[PDB]
Amino acid sequence: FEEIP
Amino acid sequence: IVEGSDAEIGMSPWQVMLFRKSPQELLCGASLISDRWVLTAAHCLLYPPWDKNFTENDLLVRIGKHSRTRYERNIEKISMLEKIYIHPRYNWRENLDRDIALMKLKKPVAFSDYIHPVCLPDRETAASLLQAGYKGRVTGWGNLKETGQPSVLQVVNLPIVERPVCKDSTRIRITDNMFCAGYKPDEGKRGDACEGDSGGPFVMKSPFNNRWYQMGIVSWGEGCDRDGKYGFYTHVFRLKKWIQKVIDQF
Amino acid sequence: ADCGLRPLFEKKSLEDKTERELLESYI
Ligand SMILES: NC(=[NH2+])c1ccc([C@H]2[C@H]3C(=O)N(Cc4ccc(F)cc4)C(=O)[C@H]3[C@@H]3CCCN32)cc1
Ligand SMILES: [Ca+2]
Ligand code: NA
Repeated sequence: FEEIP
Repeated sequence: IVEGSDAEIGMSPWQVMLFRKSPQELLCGASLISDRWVLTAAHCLLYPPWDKNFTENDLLVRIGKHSRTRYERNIEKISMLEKIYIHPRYNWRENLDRDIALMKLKKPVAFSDYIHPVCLPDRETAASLLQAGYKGRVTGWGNLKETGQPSVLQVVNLPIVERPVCKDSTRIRITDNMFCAGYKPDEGKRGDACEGDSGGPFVMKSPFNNRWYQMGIVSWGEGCDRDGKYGFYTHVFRLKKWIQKVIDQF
Repeated sequence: ADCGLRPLFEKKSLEDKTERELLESYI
């Protein structure tokens, strides 16, 4: 998963 | 979703991804029913046999998504949970009877082209649509096979199955709060929900008013897309009094 | 009041690729 804010 | 296909952009705007904070992972599917309430399966939040007991701070709700792994900037909305409500008579000990839970969001989510609520059925909706042979639609970012993961949201249409057939396919006790769906071996077509898709919606489009209604919640199955097995779903209308009670009170 | 009507489909009278399969099953 791409990192979230 | 096994044997399904890529969803179209905005095809299921009520689709919600339940995302675990640490480690970061897909926990389950869910659905948007108002700007502040999200519906899912109780087993996504509470399942003692596997030491699963999530609290509000353990996860996030991601709405408006299409890509499974990407952070969809300017499109998805990430929401925190204020409170989780699990059906008080959810039977996790035996057969997942009453597999339903609600989550209230900390703040209302703004609707958009990619974020919009699904309707919940009333008694007439259920009587009209919950018939053997009538097809519903299941969506999710879960496994593509029982034994990888999709790049984007998957969709599959599946027929509701006669209750005797559902009953005869398993040793588990089926209740009135469940229905099953899927193709039979002799039908040729395939498809089922799988790990990662549970808690997600089984929806149907009313041919009377052209609106989508969430008739079920992905609840359980034995394996995924196995011949002679069917996916089981929580019967949303049968549990609607509980849904209304929770929303009316909180 | 607007539940179940998708902005990119029902709201603009566009149909998705497989919704007709559902309609055909509602005999
Ligand atoms: N093939 C399907 N349609 C399908 C649908 C849902 C699931 C679910 C739940 C699921 O099936 N189970 C196992 C189960 C089955 C019957 C019971 F009476 C009790 C428990 C779970 O614990 C849930 C789990 C959580 C990860 C995915 N898997 C598995 C397969
Ligand atoms: Ca049986
Ligand atoms: Na099957």
